[PDB]
Amino acid sequence: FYNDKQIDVENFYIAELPLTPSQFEEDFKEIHQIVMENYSLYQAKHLNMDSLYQACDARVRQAQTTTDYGLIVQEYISALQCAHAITCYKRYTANQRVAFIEDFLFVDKPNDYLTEYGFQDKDRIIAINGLPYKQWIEQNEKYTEASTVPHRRLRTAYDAFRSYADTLRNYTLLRGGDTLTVTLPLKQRDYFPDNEEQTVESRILQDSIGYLTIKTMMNPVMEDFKAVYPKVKDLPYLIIDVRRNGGGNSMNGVNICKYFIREAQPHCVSKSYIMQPEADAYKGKIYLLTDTYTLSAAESFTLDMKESGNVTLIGEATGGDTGNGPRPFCTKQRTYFRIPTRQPDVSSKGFPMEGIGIPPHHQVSQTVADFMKDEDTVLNYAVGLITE
Repeated sequence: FYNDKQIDVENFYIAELPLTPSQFEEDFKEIHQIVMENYSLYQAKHLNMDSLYQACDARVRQAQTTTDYGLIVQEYISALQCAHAITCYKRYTANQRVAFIEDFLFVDKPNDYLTEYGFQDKDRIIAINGLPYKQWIEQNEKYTEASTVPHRRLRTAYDAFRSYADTLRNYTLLRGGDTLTVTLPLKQRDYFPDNEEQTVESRILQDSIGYLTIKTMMNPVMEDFKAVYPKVKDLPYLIIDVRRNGGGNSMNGVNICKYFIREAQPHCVSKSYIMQPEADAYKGKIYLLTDTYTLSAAESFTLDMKESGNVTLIGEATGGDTGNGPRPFCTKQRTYFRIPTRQPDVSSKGFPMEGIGIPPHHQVSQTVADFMKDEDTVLNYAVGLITE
């Protein structure tokens, strides 16, 4: 039982960890003790903790630099197989969106930095550092924290342009039938501006169908939501998009859900909270677009929406972790990490709250053919259902 408030963390590059090599093994032993005493999911996951600890400890005993050490810690934490069992390390980055569509990897709208190095929209990444991209993904999943195989693959694909250690990366690209190679520096995250983009947007498709994108559950989502919701609230159909929503604040998910339900319902993560429909709750037909990326607060939202009976889900199964109460911990030598501490739970309808994506009502996948034409398969599907 955690009486104390959550500690602040420090975020380091692994090349710059404050501890010395003589301290590596003591530190790792403390990380493992903390995990065994506090991580709530390893028993239910049937993890072989004995073998994991020993494999990592053997490596820690041979580690010479803080980069060597930090990579082992990254692998250890990732081996806990939970989207919210994570390290706090910083990553070198090109701050770039990718598309991972039918198991192919594409540059999705190169930012100005990528444009400086000659990347083009929809360039297909064939290889990374000379390794065929599928092999690269499989070899890098060991550094990725995830509860499900699809999400682990997606997060790793989405790391094509970032690294805990690497400050340079090579790409082999397919561009209109030609193959080429490009070398790109990976920069500190503070090289790029923060996003001041809207968290929520809305527009009207075909005069009668509202479209509302909820990109995060972090503040200021409620203010952006309340500013744009009135544009669509009186339309007979509404498509809500959480495909790019990786979480934030679960209570913001609750606040938004109350606009889209018709009767009282307990919140899946905290069932003592009875969600009552807002006075200005929406009375039309609702569709919710989901993806493997959808996670955490966005997944508790998705689950509440699904279980309401008032929302049709379209897309891919979600990422597979509503949260389970992650908390930060710190070793005596300032190694910081976060792990869930809440026991495994199920929804009111028996759905496990971690370890499996929420299935949609209509499973629909983005295609490469549509991607090349800037067509959104899942959105087009939802519009089609409405127009039947």
